[PDB]
Amino acid sequence: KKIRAAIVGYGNIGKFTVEAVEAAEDFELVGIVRRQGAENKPAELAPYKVVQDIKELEGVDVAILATPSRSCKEYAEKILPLGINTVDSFDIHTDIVDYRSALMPLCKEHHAVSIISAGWDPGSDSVVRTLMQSLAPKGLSYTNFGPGMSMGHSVCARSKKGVKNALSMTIPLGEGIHRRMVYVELEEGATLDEVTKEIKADPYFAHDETHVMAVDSVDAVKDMGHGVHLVRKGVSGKTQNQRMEFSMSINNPALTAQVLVNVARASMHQQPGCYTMVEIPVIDLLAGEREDLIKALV
Amino acid sequence: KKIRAAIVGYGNIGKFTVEAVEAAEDFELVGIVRRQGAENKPAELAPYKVVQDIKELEGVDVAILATPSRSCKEYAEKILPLGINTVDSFDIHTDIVDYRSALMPLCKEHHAVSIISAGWDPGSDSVVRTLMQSLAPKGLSYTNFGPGMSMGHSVCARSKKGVKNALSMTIPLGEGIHRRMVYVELEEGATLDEVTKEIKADPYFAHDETHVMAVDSVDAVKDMGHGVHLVRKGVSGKTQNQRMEFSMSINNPALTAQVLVNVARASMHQQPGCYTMVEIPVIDLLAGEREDLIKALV
Repeated sequence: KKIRAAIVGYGNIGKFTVEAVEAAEDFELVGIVRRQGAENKPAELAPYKVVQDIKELEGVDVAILATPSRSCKEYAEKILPLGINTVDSFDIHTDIVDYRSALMPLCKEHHAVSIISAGWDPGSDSVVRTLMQSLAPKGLSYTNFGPGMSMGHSVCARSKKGVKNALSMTIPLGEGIHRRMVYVELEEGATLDEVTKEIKADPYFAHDETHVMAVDSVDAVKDMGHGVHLVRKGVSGKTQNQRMEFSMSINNPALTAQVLVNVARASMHQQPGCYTMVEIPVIDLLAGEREDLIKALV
Repeated sequence: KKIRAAIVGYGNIGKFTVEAVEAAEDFELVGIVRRQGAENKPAELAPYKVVQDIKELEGVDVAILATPSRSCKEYAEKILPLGINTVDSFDIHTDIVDYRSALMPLCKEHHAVSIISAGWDPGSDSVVRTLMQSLAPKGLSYTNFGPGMSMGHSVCARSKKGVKNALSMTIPLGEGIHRRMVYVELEEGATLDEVTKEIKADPYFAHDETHVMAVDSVDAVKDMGHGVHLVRKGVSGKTQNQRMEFSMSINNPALTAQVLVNVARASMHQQPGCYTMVEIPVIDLLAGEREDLIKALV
């Protein structure tokens, strides 16, 4: 009956994934997999087994990979041979086709399911974007992110000479165009002008309107709040000017965690293989009998 | 290669379905099925065979039912035994579970696919609504329709003593609450007060803020423009106040036709059985190979 889930990683996504699994009545949290295992166990993991390797856990249906994107394929290729399903929020848009092709034969060989790139973008937004395209298959779509923190752009800014700490905000200016507001703590003896020239030189910033401000504390300006505005204007049949929009004001990691739990659930109801979320019936994302959910939602 | 589609019915949906099939490069319009056949063939149906029964058409992969909702099950139960797939926009929310259970065994017996209730509501909106629920499975969803014409409420108003012609507008007041603006041509010797009391007495109007106005012409106030605002406010895991919204300003019949063509396409890629759109991967709604579509949209 209840789905037996393991969480691999305890970054922000991992913490919010525990909360998402705890809140889902149709789930059992078997344990959390950390490199450091049970050592210095956080207070909120008291009730759960914490281990160094997933083999130390018993009867795992699905592994939720709360790991960095660069680590997703490695952990998947290692957990699939155990006859265990994997879900991840792998967020490098350019690598998604290759990541899917790689896992596909491995997934089939081991009669197991991998659902990749299942955050809100990629993931949830990917579904809405695909539906919107279908409603008017001629015309233009735009994905407008924020205001919110960009982990990618934040890490990139942190890595530059003179930067002790950095937060990069993504701001939507519409039609897929973004403004970047970078807030930096300066390392002793570095100037704002130097750090600014170094940040704006990087491809991640050089093609976007970028503002770099110095601050006493980066932590004092952090907020996990984020958003999207998906816009489509186009043609149904030959009927012009069909307009549709989708928007979110959400907690970024909290939502990603909830979608990961949803695809963990969905993975139990697919034929073996690797899937993106646009290949998953949305009803499989929810708990309950198909008929009760169709009455409620269709 | 190209999908061979028949259109059953040539009301407004039927006209817009021809345009949607014409615009889809991966489709071939075999013919249109009218009660009256080819008899008074409209100018825009010149290039196409028009017949009284679908048996007169050859090599039909899928029948698009542009029929009234009360006629959908009848036409489906008659076209499935021919080994032909059916798609429809059956829009009676209360009957959808029973309509699905009825076709399921018939669909399986004849190795064929039925996709039911595939307009924008039910249908397209049903998908978004289901995704939004998944993003925050605790909290409240609302479906807010219009401004636009209600076929149901318009027919209901037309049927009342004193009403020569009627148009009922649906207006969204938020949180699933609607205002109804009914415009009537009065029959000889009937008063606004009489017609008003008769309209507001009907369950379709008695629980909604309703305004009835007299007009010289109902046709002079008609517009096929319609819309929706889907709202969800709820919890991801234990993280409160997750907000998301989906909106459309669309041509009503034009959109329904395009979704019907999309599920006609989707029906070619499912195991035999009856499906609502929340049971269909959104990628099957679009033309092209999965990899090209995943690169573009995920």
